Amino acid sequence: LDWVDGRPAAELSVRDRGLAYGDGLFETLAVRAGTPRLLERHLARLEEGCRRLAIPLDTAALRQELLAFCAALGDGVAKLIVTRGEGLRGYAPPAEASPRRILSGSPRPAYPERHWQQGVRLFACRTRLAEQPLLAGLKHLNRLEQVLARAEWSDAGHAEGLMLDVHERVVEGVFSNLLLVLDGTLVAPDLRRCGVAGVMRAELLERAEGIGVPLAIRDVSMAELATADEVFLCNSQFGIWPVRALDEHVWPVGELTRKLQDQLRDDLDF
Amino acid sequence: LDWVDGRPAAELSVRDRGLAYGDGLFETLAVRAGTPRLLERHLARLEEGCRRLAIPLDTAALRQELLAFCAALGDGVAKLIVTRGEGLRGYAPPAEASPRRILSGSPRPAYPERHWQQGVRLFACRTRLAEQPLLAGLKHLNRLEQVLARAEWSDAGHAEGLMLDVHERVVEGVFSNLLLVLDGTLVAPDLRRCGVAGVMRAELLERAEGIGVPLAIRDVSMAELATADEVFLCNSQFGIWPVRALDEHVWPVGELTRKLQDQLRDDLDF
Ligand SMILES: *Cc1c(COP(=O)(O)O)cnc(C)c1O
Ligand SMILES: *Cc1c(COP(=O)(O)O)cnc(C)c1O
Ligand SMILES: [Cl-]
Ligand SMILES: [Cl-]
Ligand SMILES: [Cl-]
Repeated sequence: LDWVDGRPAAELSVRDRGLAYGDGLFETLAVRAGTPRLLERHLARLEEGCRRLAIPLDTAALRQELLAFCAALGDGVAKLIVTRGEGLRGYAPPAEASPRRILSGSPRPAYPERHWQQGVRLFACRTRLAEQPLLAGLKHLNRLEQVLARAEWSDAGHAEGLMLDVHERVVEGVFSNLLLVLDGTLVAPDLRRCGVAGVMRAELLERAEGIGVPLAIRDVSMAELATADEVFLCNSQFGIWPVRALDEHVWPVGELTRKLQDQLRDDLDF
Repeated sequence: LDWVDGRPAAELSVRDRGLAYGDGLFETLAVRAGTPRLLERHLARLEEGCRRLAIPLDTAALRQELLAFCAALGDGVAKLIVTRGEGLRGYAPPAEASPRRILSGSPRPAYPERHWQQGVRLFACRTRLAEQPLLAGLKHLNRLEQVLARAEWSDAGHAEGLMLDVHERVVEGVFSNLLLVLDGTLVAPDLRRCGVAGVMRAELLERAEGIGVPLAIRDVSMAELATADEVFLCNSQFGIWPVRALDEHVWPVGELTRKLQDQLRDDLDF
């Protein structure tokens, strides 16, 4: 399945701004029984990106179109890309821009359950996240940093990689967020300089507060990570992977990590 | 005129990685008398981008295809985008990717001669350039910082905007490079952390060195900019615009500036 602007289409104009400048946003939605999981959260992040990038998307008409696409897809993944649309001259956002809405469907990808069960080893990526507060948190199309980090390893012994910012602060994975427990306190790295504010990160923070777990969003150092009670990665496709190792560091699978897995599995079928 | 992979075509797959992640490079070439101006500088930049991003482009063949496209165009602008090509999974560059080669032709941009003759006033952009040494200097497709900066003004009284880095260093324009002259030295801001290494900037550094002007590449502060003897912007399309003002700062059109304009006029059809 591929749609452009709500009609079957597998191609778009070579003059699109999504292609020219990565001038756009994306969401990757798990689909079950014709409907997207965690729909509200995916929509909330897309809408906030459209606000901050001033892309005149009608997010209300989009929810309809997306719902119809997911019903046609039935089961798997729906990737939505919104671009600012056709480019006139150069960088200037055009005045009367019409955003392109591209929907592409795929099968559930093959995330191994053993990563959820036994946990994973992170690759210590050397590619750093640049600090850019105007784009921080948004799931925009400028993803060359993730492409470069992903390319640093190709083996099966590492399921994800650790991305630090240019001050070596601990930020996130290559395609997932990282959270850690420091004193029975659940700590999420602050994403106001770089990173992607994950839908699962937002979901788990709210669920942990629901159960009385003390939270903090703040800067986290490498030294703090090495001494953490437990560590895990999350995203809206695999849910939670406990982190067991990073270079010489090891961590056991933690109690809070297991409690949240059990909540995600029973409540939402992760 | 629009070609994809050397064949007339106005569309590309919605699954392309240039659209998904801005996983690619571009060159905007001025076409004069049936040929791309500064062709070897554009291809050197594109080649070095392909090396640093590991995009397996046959640059020798691309040269032939570009030459044929520019002869068909005759005069105007040929924009080349090269993308890593079709996207199988997520961020990982695919194993056996075939890059896409997109060529689009346009009329010359319409620039007032007054900008060349008398110079321009710069807008003082608030958008900063983040520091990412892996991407620095390359004319890659992750250009949302240029989109946001260009969005800061829409009036005809500012021809360009000055972009600083996140530590307030003077780096470049939104779509052109900045150079200064101090006590007879042509000084270029250092582009090792961010910015695009312009083909006109490279041309002018080599021209100035060729006539015995000493060069320096280094970090430039706002205070140093303010006390420069001459300031100008440069790019492959407009050539050179003397910088006459930035907020309250004022500069005359300088002697080395006008010498280099005369070279561009006499030697490169400007
Ligand atoms: C999507 C993404 C995340 C987190 O995603 P969710 O699926 O929204 O929880 C984290 N990092 C990067 C780089 C991403 O692209
Ligand atoms: C292209 C570009 C330049 C300079 O370009 P040339 O045309 O190569 O001389 C400077 N800055 C940005 C952001 C650019 O895109
Ligand atoms: Cl081919
Ligand atoms: Cl003025
Ligand atoms: Cl610092």
